[PDB]
Amino acid sequence: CNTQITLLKKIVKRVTPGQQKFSKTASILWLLQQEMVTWRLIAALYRDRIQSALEEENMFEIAAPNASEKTIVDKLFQRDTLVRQSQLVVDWLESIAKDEVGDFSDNIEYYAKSVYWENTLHTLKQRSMLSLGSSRPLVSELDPDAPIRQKLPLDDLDREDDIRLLKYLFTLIRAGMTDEAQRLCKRCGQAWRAATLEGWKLYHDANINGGTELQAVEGNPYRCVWKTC
Amino acid sequence: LWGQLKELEASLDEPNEYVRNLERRKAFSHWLAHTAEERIEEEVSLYGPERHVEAVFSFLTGGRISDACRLAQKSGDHRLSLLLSQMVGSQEMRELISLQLVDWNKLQVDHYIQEERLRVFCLLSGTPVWRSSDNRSINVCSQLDWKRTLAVHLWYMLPPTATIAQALRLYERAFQEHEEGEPYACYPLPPYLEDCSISLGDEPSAKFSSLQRDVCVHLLKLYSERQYDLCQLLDPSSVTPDPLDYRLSWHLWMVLQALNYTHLSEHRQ
Amino acid sequence: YSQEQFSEAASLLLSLMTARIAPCSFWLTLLLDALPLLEQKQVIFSAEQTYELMRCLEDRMAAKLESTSPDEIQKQDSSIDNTKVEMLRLALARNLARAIVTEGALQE
Amino acid sequence: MRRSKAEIQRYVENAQNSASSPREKSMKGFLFARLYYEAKEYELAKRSVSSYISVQERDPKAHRFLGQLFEIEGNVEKAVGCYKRSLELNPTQKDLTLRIAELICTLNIKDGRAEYWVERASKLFPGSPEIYRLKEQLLSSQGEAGWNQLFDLIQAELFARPNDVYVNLKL
Repeated sequence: CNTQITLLKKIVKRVTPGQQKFSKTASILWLLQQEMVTWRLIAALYRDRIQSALEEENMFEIAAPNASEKTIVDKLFQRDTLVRQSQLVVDWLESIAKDEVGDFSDNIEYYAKSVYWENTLHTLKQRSMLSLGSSRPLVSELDPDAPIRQKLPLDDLDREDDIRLLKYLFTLIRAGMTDEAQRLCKRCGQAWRAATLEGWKLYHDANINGGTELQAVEGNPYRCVWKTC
Repeated sequence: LWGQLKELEASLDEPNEYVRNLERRKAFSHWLAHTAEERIEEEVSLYGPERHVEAVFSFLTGGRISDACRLAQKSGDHRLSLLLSQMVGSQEMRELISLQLVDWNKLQVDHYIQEERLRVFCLLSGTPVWRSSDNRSINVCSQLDWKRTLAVHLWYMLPPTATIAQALRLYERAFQEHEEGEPYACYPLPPYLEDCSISLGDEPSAKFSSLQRDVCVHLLKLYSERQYDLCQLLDPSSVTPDPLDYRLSWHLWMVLQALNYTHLSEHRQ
Repeated sequence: YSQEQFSEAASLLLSLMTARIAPCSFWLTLLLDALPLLEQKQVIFSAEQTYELMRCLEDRMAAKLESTSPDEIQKQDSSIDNTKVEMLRLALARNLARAIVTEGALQE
Repeated sequence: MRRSKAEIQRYVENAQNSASSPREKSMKGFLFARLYYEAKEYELAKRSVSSYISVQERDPKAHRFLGQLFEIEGNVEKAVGCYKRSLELNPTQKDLTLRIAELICTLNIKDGRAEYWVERASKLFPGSPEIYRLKEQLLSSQGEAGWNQLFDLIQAELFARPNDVYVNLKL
């Protein structure tokens, strides 16, 4: 399916928009894409169902009362077929969105300014140097909460740049590409937002059971507070 | 330093020296946080809603990161609140703040930032003294008593595996004159001398040899160095303005003898 | 008040406030001077008299809201006055509760 | 966010209404002075720090901050007076000795105080380029006796710093 989809995509891209012959070919291209992703779904779910039916002979180990959140969830995904199959449907839908994101990653590099709110920062610096009259009141502080706390707008260019960035961050998260969303946040000078995107990680301390080598502690021990925020 | 810890009694096995040192470091960290509590509540009450950054700094210098985060959030400083929420247990975050400070200095953007705010970033980066592009020295320890200064060295300047003796040695270098920088920490004076504005006029090295240290610093030295001089530790002048008040010195000697310290001369006994 | 004639003092003070002869700037001080008489074990101010004092306190608060242009609600003299006002509210509420009980017990 | 004058004043009024004694009001005066300075309200900052100094006369930080307020107003003689008082209370402030020397040379180079403060600064910061400039300014005013001393100063600074373009141009 993917070989033929790639061929049909090359054909559709080479043609000027508006010939009725290529609307049918574009419909068939979409239907073959739907066939390809349906085979991927069938492979994922039936592989799990068959494997699960072979493993039901083993008594699942109960989590110790001092188990990390990561260990509790790892045991849930082993025991619970509904949670595991629902996550395979998520992973499948994230894979489709990833196939659509394509080379559009490269176009954002042309618009990612090296500094957060560069235009608002410029306008604030210029106001500090020249008492010239009647420009729209803008935020006085450059923390992400300043627009909300002060109820003052950003520069219109910085507001447009943030709306674009947030739409793309949502597309990367919808594609399961959370690490690339965090890298993009760091590249755009929004390292604070990259840190907010890390707070979902389940708490794990590999050292609780006295291993021979010290391993790094992972995740947020206050994940519930972060989730409420 | 020496008492029974409930956390060390909960284990049926002889606790490894590393675990003992970690639980002792936590007990000492709790002691430091409690000693600063009355003064931090006074300072935070004085700063009001307008000086929320100074009140946030005051909570950070007492190890109350959660209350610093809540205060920053209530004041509308959501960026500072987010930053503070990430400080518990990440060395990578400290290194990123250090890089951010270096980049602000290289770009000469640091001179537009409030000094109190730069002081919070300096504390979070684990840098005790920062030189701004304007040649202004931002000293994190300049408004701190010796106890909070030592606490900042234990919590922010050292790794979470560092011993009490490493924190004490780093603090001792902070108030000693060295070829590499000006002293940035206060000298550990007894509390009856803490409010004496001893104007350290232009010759400090000959005056520190005459200035008595707080008894708590002498105990921290004795804990770090088993052969530390007991004559200075048991001097009434380390505790009280009255040189005839032997109350604490005598009871400390009985406890130190119970701990098997025996190196006090018979004449001094 | 110095001669411990509290009933007569209370009546005069109330008369001074209700006669609107007192400068508005002096109303807080007058109310504060009523505070010791309001907190006495014996009900000196009747329920009616207490309502009047409450009215005077409200009139002032209303007068302050009309004189303050929205650009001077930010300098450090609003906190002490607010504390004094809260103290007065509490004292007036307590006296009112006592006076209603005492006046009601006499009518039964 | 810069706090508005009205926000600072409401905070000061609330902080003054909560204080039990006139002494306790004045003890908060240094914080109020810093808030007024961040608002560029230098006159209110001066009143607030002066009210603090009348209760805490031995605080070097308050005298230093009052000197900075007078310096921003161009009142160099009052600034120098406040800085001298701060330096008397805490002699560890080496930077203040240099700033006093700079301010005195800017006000009047013919002031016999200038030589004392520049020589006191020279002992604290041996080979500072700023101290060389202050010594050059003093000696340039003294005619022929100044010429020989300026020549000796330039030779000493070129011995310490042979690659200084400015000192080489002056020679």
